[PDB]
Amino acid sequence: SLRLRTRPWWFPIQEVSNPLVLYMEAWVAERVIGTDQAEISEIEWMCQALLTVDSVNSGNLAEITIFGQPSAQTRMKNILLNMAAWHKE
Amino acid sequence: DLQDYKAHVIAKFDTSVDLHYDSPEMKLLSDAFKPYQKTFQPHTIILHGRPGVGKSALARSIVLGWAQGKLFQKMSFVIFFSVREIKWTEKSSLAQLIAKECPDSWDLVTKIMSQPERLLFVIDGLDDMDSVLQHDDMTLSRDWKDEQPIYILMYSLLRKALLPQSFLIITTRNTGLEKLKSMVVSPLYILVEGLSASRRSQLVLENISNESDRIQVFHSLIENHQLFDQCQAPSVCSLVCEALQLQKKLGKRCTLPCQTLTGLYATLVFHQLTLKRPSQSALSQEEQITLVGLCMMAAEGVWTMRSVFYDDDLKNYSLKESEILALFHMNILLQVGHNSEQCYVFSHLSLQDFFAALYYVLEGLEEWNQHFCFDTRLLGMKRFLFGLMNKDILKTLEVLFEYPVIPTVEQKLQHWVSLIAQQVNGTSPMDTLDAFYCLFESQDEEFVGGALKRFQEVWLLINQKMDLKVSSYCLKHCQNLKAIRVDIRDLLSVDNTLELCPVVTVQETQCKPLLMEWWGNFCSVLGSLRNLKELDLGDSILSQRAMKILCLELRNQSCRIQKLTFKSAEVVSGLKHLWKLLFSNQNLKYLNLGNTPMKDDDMKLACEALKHPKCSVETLRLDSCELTIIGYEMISTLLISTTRLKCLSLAKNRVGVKSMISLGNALSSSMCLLQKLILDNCGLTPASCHLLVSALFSNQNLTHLCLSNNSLGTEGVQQLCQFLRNPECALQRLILNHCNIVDDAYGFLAMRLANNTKLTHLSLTMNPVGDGAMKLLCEALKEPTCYLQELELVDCQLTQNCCEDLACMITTTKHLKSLDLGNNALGDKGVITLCEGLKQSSSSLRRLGLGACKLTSNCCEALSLAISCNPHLNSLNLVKNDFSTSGMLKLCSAFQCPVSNLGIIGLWKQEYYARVRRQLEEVEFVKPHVVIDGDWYASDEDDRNWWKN
Amino acid sequence: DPQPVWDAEPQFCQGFLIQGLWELFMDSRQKNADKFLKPLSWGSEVLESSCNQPSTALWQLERFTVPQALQKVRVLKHQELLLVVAVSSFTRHVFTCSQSGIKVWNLVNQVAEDRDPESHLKCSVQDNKVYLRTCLLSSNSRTLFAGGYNLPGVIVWDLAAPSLYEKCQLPCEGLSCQALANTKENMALAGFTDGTVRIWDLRTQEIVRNLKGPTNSARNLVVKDDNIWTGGLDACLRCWDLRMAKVSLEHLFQSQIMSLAHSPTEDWLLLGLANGQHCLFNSRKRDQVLTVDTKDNTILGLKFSPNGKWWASVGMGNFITVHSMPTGAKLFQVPEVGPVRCFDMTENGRLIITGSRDCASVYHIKY
Repeated sequence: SLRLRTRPWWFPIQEVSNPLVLYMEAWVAERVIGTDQAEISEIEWMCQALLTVDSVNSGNLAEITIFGQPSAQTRMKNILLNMAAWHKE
Repeated sequence: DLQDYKAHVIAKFDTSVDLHYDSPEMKLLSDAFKPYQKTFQPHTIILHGRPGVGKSALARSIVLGWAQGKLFQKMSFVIFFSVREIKWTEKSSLAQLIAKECPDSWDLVTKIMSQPERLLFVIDGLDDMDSVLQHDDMTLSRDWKDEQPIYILMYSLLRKALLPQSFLIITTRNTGLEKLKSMVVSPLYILVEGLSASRRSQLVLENISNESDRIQVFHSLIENHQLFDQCQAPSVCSLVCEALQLQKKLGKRCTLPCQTLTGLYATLVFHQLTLKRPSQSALSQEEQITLVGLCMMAAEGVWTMRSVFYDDDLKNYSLKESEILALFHMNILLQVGHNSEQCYVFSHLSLQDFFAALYYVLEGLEEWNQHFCFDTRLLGMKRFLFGLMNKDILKTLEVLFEYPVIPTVEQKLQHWVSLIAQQVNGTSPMDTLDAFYCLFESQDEEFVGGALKRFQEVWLLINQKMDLKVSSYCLKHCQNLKAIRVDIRDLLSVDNTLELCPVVTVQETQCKPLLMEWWGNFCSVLGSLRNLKELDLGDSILSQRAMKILCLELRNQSCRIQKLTFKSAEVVSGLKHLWKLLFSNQNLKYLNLGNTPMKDDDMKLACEALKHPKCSVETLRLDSCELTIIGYEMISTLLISTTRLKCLSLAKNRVGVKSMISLGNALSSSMCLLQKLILDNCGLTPASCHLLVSALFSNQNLTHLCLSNNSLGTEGVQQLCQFLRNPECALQRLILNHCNIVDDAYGFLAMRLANNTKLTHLSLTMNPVGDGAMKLLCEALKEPTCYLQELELVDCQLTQNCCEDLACMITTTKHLKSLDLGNNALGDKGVITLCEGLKQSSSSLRRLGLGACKLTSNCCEALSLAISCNPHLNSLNLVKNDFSTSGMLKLCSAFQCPVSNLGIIGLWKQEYYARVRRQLEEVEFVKPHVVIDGDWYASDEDDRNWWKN
Repeated sequence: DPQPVWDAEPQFCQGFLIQGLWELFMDSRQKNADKFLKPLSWGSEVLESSCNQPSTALWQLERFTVPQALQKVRVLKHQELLLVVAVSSFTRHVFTCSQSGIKVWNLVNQVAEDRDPESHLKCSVQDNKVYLRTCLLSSNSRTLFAGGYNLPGVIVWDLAAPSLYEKCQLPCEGLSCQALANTKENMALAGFTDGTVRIWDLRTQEIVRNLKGPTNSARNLVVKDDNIWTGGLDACLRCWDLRMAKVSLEHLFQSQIMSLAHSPTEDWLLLGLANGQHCLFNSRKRDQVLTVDTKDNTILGLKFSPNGKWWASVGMGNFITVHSMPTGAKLFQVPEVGPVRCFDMTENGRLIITGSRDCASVYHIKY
């Protein structure tokens, strides 16, 4: 019942208190998010939003939380959905 | 002697056997003191998070783990500080604090010699010290063994000015970071979180009663971010579950609502006092004083940003730990600390906010001061204060205190909500949403009903489902609403998305997503309102199903919306539902469909629907809808057929020769009844214009014709004059804003205007007409047989040579009542010449436009004399001109005269010195009906922008 | 003598309720319509409605708009004589510079008067006595530069990292900065106090070329695709071509040059002289100079619009003026308290910052 995650200095602390949560199959998360962290960090910078993926659930579902102002949240959600749709096809 | 200290710290810190382990989250903390970049290696780490998560336990685990192994090996010494258990007003030294922490004092002298490079400080709780600093100037201590108050010592430690090249770990709160981030040098931030969202959802789900209202209450609780986010702490979730279980067991004898944090907290607190009472009765006099003292202490602590409440603070309000313990028998005001002095903190900050909010309710019940011997941080208190207005809680308070409870702050809250509704240039949507969220917390119809009575116009942005629910709840009581606008950018973009939150479905049989039913409830709320008659979709993106639901709800018999706007929305998918809606809602008579491309079948269905006897649409705007030849043929067939259409717009789409002749054949026929036609920014050529006017020659129905931003030749103007010459023309307003008219065409126009009625408006903006043609125009306007009422010359090329002519025309004219001179370089001599004939007020001119006329501070005396004695003038524009201080003072003194009757003045008042601003304020004070706003063109007494909407 | 009187400009409703609640508490413990500004939502936009126009623009004329007024929304309380400012719209940050350090602010905070910075970057403790002159921010908002008087180089910071720290040095030992610039090819250049302009490779930190002129001729510096424009007290304007590394143009003016600017779209060059006169110069034709305006006081700042249809000026005359591009006609004015020394504008044309004595004021552009 405790998770840690670094916060970049440029991210305001005012926007860390209203996430967006959507669910997806855990089989696609490991191939969309990937293993490296540099690409994820660059996506976070350009979208100006922060995301975390947790797959501790026993089911095939994965939980995604995205932090930022609504427009950035929407844009990052669209990017992730498009990547998932491409990888599923 | 290090082994003895390590054994002592092991013995002292042992309270978590199943909570402290080599978790995957902790190796990040161990590695954090390593160079991420080869150049950079951080020296300060700040752990921030919500109050209820285990940051202090994490720091204690760090200290314990260093004492055994696998956690820290380079750090030779780790020192743990707990600042909320000590007093920071005494004067001491750093050596004394460590000596208190470290039993052996002989180790430190050899320690300081080589340790500063390899040494770690762990400071727990520097959140209560945000108020100790005077914020004026703090003296920096540079070396230890200095007798100074310990807050200065901590200030020097944080600045790397006391013990440099040493590592610091600081545990703090999210809201206590405003003053600390400037002090520390390049820290690293770690965000700590509690239990996950799925675990939280399951825990909430087990405890809900499930007697026929489980789904709605469950969704009301889970989607509320204010409650759901702060429920991260296990203690808060345990409190919520205990309150939910208590309500079900206390079934009928509990009437407090269960959808909000305020209702659940009142349930626990107020029931707890009842168990003390041997029978249902009132509080004793002494216990009332204790409760009031507790509330007042909590409120003062909230205001002063304090959360420790030392012993002397308790004696200020005459409190006692025994009294509070024996009054509640519940976990309130826990005692912490180990030294002689004691500290008392609330079990959770939510309880302190609850009591601080409760203080405002009981403050006026009596004279309580006899028995006492004395913006983010205020969000929770404000939410609790708004929530405590529920009438069910006040009845319990009346039962306990024996007197009726009517707080004074209720009027203040209602007045604040009312101030938002009445604004001069529209209402801010964010304040509207905040007010709606606040009013949703008090599940009271009288309070919410009386707070919302002055809106009359609402702009709303929706990007969450909770927004839909709170807006649906609050909009039911807005009985005076007349216009709304909703912006839903992304909530309804995708048509199909089927997912479930837990491993198993929340409900066994749902058959429909939660979003769709809440959307339908909102749409039915919109369709039930009586006085609302304008709906604008803003910048919404809608799928097929959403638009279908909207249309089916708007088809209802109780919907009286007259105007529908889609000029900035993407609704291409639901056009079939739109067409079916068109001829079943008979109250709709204005449809704006700009920027939505129309295909062949869509246009065919739209025309077929418009031909229906049950359609009552009278205005149809169809600009930027890319049309085809067959579309133009069907438009002509619609025009010739039976319809109730009176206004048609086809702006910003090119028209070909064949389409033009078909349209002209439609217009020339006697079976067409169309009043207004807008044809600006089309593909009109001089040949096409000639053909159009030739076809219109036999028409006797069109009264408004706009032909702006086209190309018109001299033959076209002659044909227009020929069409205007014959009787029974019935043309009232002509607009030609950018068509190029030059030379003789102005002469034909003057010949027509010399003797012509039924033509009252004429706009000639942005045309190259100089003083020569203005001679003819003024000569034509001087005759008594000219009924023109408004003339616009905003961007025509004019100089001061025609100003005497303009003044003579103004003196002699008896019908003109508006004259616009927008971008003409008249100068000061021309303006003085004009004012010579203006000051006598020989005519009924009521609107003069003198913006951007290049006026210095030389004509100010003549202007002031002209407008000092001129009762007829009502409006005046003076923007984009240079006025000195003396000229502005003269203008203001002329404004203050009791003879002038100016109603609208166009000035930006934020461009003048303080004295001129004071004079303007005095002018506004003397005459209360004067509006001083720079947006001069936003005032329309008559329909002037009929061709721009 | 004309002394403007400052008032609490924003007066929001959210602060109104909080202030109203505070007086009730004390008033209880004693015995013993209003006009509100629209908040800057998310630090991005204001959510207002635009102004009306007498007519409608052409179909091809869509994105070419001009402002009408300015509205003050916040004051940032630096505590020293302000010298430079930067706006950073994509990341929503502000940089204010004085002689003793740089303070960073975030626009998300909803406060009428800001006094707590995000950070305080200083370099004075490093040496005995050092003063700062200028600072510069890149186009992609990922690097910061700063130069001064007694420094050993120009300091480079990284803004895309999880932490804020120093990155490079770019050595220039015995010189005073007075000017900074950046270019697309990944190099930086600065023009010192003896007419020297030096170019460093931003990644390798190596000196590429040196350009020498007369004394005080490098006060102003403007870069383009392959040209470098300079001008200072010597009342001359010169152009250097990087490929041939020698002057190309030389023009005489009647007074000292105090500022320079370039249009993002067209091929114009803007000059500000020491007697209040503006000038326009075609960068490509280089035919002749035409004067557009005149003022009593000198000019210390100049900047073009993102679409290149207007510009704004500051000086020593207690005023900020906005002019139109085709001809140079003045649009409006806004007064201040003292000599305005700096200002900056965003990339979406929504906000403008301005610092006169020791406080930086942020305005909202109304279209």
